[PDB]
Amino acid sequence: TINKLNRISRQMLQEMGREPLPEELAERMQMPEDKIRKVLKIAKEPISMETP
Amino acid sequence: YSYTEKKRIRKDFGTRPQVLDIPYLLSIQLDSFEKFIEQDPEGQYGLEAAFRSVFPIQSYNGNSELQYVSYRLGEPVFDVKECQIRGVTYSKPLRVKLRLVIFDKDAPAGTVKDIKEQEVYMGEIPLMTENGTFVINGTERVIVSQLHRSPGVFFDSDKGKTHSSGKVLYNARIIPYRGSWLDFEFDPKDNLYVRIDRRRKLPASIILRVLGKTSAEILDIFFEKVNFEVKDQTLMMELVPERLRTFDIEADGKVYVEKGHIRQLEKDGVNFIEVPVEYIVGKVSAKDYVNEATGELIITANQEISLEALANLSQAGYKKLEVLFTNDLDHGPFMSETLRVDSTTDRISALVEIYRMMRPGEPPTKEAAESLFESLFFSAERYDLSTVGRMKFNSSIGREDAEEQGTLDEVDIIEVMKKLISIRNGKGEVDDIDHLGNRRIRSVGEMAENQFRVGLVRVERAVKERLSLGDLDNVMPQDLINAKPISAAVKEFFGSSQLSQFMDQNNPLSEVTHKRRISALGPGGLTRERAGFEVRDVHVTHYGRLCPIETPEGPNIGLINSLSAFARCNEYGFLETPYRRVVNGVVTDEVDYLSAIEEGQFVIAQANAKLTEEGGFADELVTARQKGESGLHPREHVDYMDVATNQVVSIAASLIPFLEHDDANRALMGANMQRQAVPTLRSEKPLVGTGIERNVAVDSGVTAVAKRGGVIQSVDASRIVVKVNEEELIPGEAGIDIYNLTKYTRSNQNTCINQRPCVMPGEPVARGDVLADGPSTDLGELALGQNMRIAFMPWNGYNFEDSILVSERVVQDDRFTTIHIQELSCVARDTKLGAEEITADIPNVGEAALSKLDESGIVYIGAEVKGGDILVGKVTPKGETQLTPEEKLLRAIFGEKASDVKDTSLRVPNSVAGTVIDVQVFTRDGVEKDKRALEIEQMQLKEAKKDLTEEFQILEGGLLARVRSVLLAGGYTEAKLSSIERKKWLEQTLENEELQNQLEQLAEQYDELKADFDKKFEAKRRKITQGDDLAPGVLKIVKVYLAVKRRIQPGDKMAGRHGNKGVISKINPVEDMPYDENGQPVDIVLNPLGVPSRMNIGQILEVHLGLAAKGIGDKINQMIKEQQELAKLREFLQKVYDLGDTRQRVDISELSDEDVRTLAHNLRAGLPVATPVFDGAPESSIKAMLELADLPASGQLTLFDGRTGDAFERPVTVGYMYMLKLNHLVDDKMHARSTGSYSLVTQQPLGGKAQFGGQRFGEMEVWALEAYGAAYTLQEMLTVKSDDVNGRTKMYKNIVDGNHAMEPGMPESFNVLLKEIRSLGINIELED
Repeated sequence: TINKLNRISRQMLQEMGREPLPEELAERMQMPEDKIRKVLKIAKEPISMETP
Repeated sequence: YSYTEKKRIRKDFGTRPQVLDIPYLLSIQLDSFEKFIEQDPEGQYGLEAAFRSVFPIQSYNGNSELQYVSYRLGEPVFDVKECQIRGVTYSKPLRVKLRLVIFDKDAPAGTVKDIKEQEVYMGEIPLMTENGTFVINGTERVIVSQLHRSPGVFFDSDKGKTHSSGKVLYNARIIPYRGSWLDFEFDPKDNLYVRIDRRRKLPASIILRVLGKTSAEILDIFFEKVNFEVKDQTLMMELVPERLRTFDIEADGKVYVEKGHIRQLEKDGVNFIEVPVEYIVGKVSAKDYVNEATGELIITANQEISLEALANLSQAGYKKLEVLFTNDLDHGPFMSETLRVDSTTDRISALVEIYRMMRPGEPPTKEAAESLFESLFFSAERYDLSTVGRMKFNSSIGREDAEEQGTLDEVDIIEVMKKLISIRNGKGEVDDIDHLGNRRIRSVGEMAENQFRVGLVRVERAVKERLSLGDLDNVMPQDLINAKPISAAVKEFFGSSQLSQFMDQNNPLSEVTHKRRISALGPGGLTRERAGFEVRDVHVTHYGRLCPIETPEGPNIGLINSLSAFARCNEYGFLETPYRRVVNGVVTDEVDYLSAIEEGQFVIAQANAKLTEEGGFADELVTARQKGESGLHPREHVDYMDVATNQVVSIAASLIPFLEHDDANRALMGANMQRQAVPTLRSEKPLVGTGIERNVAVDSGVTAVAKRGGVIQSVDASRIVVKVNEEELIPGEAGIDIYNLTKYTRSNQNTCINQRPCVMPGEPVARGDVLADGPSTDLGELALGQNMRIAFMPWNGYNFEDSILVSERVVQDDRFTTIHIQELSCVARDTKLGAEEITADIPNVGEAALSKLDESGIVYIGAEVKGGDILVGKVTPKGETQLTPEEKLLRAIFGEKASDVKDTSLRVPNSVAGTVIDVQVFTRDGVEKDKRALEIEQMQLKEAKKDLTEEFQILEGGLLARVRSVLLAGGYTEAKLSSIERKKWLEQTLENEELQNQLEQLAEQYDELKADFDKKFEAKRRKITQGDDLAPGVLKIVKVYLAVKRRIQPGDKMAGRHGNKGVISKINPVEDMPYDENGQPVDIVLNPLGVPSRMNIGQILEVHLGLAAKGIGDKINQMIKEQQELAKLREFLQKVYDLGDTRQRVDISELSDEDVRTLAHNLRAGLPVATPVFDGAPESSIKAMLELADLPASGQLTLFDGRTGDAFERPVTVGYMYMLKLNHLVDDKMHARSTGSYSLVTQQPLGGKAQFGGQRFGEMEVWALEAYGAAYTLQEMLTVKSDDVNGRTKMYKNIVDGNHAMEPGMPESFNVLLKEIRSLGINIELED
């Protein structure tokens, strides 16, 4: 789901020229916008406790 | 004189005419970015250069390729201001035209089967603001230039500090812009070795072999040959005359000395010399000699000839033998001995050994070795000796070809070897590593290009991978590339780079100095624990290029420098300085920019050189400099002169008056300290200045400068509308200019940015005139501090060390009061339990704390708040909490229980009191807008429409004025026109075609005006209404801006411009401070003891000159108050401006009466004087100014003690000094903590004021306590104050119980220690 969201947001960005808003991404995925926001916020890799 | 300068003319004490005006101070940024962004039709700079360096992208098979055509930048979605408001990067879209060309497999290679044109988005490129800054993530940042080493070859030596003996060892190092390094060293055994990327040493004959050089070829290249023949059964020396100048010499007619000058006998000239056989024994063969009959090698190249070998070639019939030249002074056998220790004998073995040293532990194959050596230095993809690197390389070897080459070759390497061998021999010298022709400047354009090229290569790898598949029938160019790595690279450079720094914004000088800063640190530069003393010193080539004064005092000394006043960067990145030409003995107006290399040859005169009326020098011998050494040179041998007296120093040092009387240490401190000054409520000019302030103020961008001249139609504290002149108007333009002024906007250092109008309605203004003054600006002049009355004496110990005694009148007059604006943000997020809500229903808080919030839960605009007050109310859902039984009982007794939500609201920090000046609400797209956000949206839309309608009104007034001017070319009566109502003008009916056509034209123009106004307002509403791109999980953000007035108090730091800093110790009452005979008290008392030992004498001279200037101002004030005649006012002003033999000719006779009144009014508070650095006012001029004002010629008055009335026993130096309020305030540095937060792992108190942390008791403190013997205090600090979890709670309870006893235990840090040591598989434990 994350990978194919990345690819669809890829294609939309390259076709319109700007970062696609979650509403248009949900429209292209045929999935609810709440699910799109859940996927987008799911888990970015934890930052290290030694970052200067 | 311009209108802004005519309002207050500063008296100039300089004596040397200025022939070149100082250049624009922010050129180093704008020029570099223009190079980066502007289209380059020749393709050496910027985006075009990167695109041509990566493209065309060729598939490995050859099926198809992607080619670049052109690029363009789109229009920004937002401008600078709203980019700052929302918090987004100010940038432009990158659109590149690419063609996918697909070849035909059946057809021969190179046949264009198909083409596909398309425009592709390649990322977002950040833009430079007009002031040389970037707006990244809503913050202003400056990217500082880097001082690195120029690409090419450097020849160095160890200076005899490595081997046991001296034995100075020489090495050569080649460094490209991109690629691998190469090194060639000499060992203490006089053999030459090669290093590739700093790994194991090699014989260094390998590379020549790789290129295909036989041992004979190497010997031919690296040595000269001496010949031998067998002539008439005799040994036959081919004599070279220069060589001869221990045996008997032939040519019996001209016998030379035998076994015991040369030129006299060599004059005749003979070609026959006989030498003994033993002279051959020591020689080394230069060729490989083969015998056809034997089929073997009789003698090898680089082999010592022996008697048996001589006999062998004698029988072989060979009569000519050539051997190598070898001496101990001029020529050396170094390369031959190098060949002897070389085990390789062929090219394949050479590549094998190079591979083994490159990749140890890998099976070497011929193809892999060939690919590795080709890619190391002779591949365009992995090696690039750039244009600057190529020219430096060519100049080093003296090669005059291959200017556009980017890779090495046989010629380059062999010339490098030849130069290194030559320097070993004695001819040639090593290179200077700090010499500014050897170090290069790399600016924002170059590193932006570099990072863009990195991202482009990142794209190109995947594009090549995709193109190689083959299925390309339905692919477009926009489906092949990957914009996100490019965006990642540019945002890496603009957001996380060491050189992309938070903008210094204390004052305009801080901005200008930050933009003109050169750092040797950063990527590709120096590290601070690996940079020695030599790089930190002032090289002799810094003259006019890097300021020798301005550098940070601390670990970074010498590594961060400031551009000089007239310094410039040439097209290759090397600093150059202007000089005046000297022709026919006269010093001309023509200027030439010289680099470090060029400067050494000529003899350059100083700006202090005396000159005659004819343009030449007066003295027969003039003080000049050549090859970095100063001396006395004849007048006829001088080739250049300096253009200005501030050419050596930076801008901050150029702002220090009487700099030549200050030691370099205190000048350094003063230059560093002028950038920490905080702007005050009222900005005051410096009475004693240098004449540079106008340039800094205008070029900083803080002021509002007129783009076109005209008359100021409308003035208001936020707007200036100017009507442009007729002569300078563009055809078909509105004719009017609008300037919106920044009002009370927070800076990066939480200071105040305010622009105040300095014009009148109707005042004539020209181009370049200042209309509004920004922070620390007064009528277009930089104003960093205030003019303060100063007495130099001790006062009862209150100015002990560097302490400052300040009068109460200074605090009353609010002279050093500052406005500080602070940002506070409350973010309502989405959590597991529920959504955090912004509301006014705050549990456990009464109506006393809800007075200042509105219905939506946000404070009102203009609310005076103090510490602990609630700004924005927020409640967060909370889960079930275990109630202790003895609180369940209390719930039972009194039944109140309201704990559904927890109060997490934004509160004013402690010891912070101020006024709410602005509140902004950002709501996620799809979240309900509360009442307050709707109110902000409505007011924003109303203000936007009001401003747009106001513009329309004023520009339509200008346009209709121009139309009226067009009609008045004939001239009629417009009363008839006004007889018909304005709208009814569109209702007229015309039957004549001539009039009807004009009527239709006017109707169409009116329709177009309506359409454009509607489009503009629709776009503005779209921008206002769109939802914010809040972070994932964030529902709402509210931002509150607090304005705090800070008054001076003890503990604050004050300073002048001469390194004299101090801390205010007392605010003395006015009746206790020293006063003169007229009853006027001093304002600040400074300690004289700090002057003599620090050798900063410019401050005494500044004090005396300020006394004189204030006296002259008092005279003007008096002459205005008594309403004296204008003739005597003019006479006094002319007498004042004619004092001294200066370069300034101010003629009051050419100023109008109103102009004279304005000038006299602006001189009421003192006469501003300019004393340029190294061209300043002498003692005699200062004393003459003092006598003009009827003040003592010594600058010392008689002062009386306010406490007693008794006169002091000695006269005291009293004058006026420009003081600054540095951004080291006791409000931001006072901190205290009893008990607060603790660390997660170490369970120790946090660190810092923001975390309410605790002070650190370091190792040296523990040593001090051990030396005292205070065991119990030390145990308290170790255990019950830091990390004994139970002990610290017990200590708190005991103190509350009034017991004052502790029960120390084991620190948690020791338990963590034990756990990690056990995790390292080591049994560590405690025995009982």
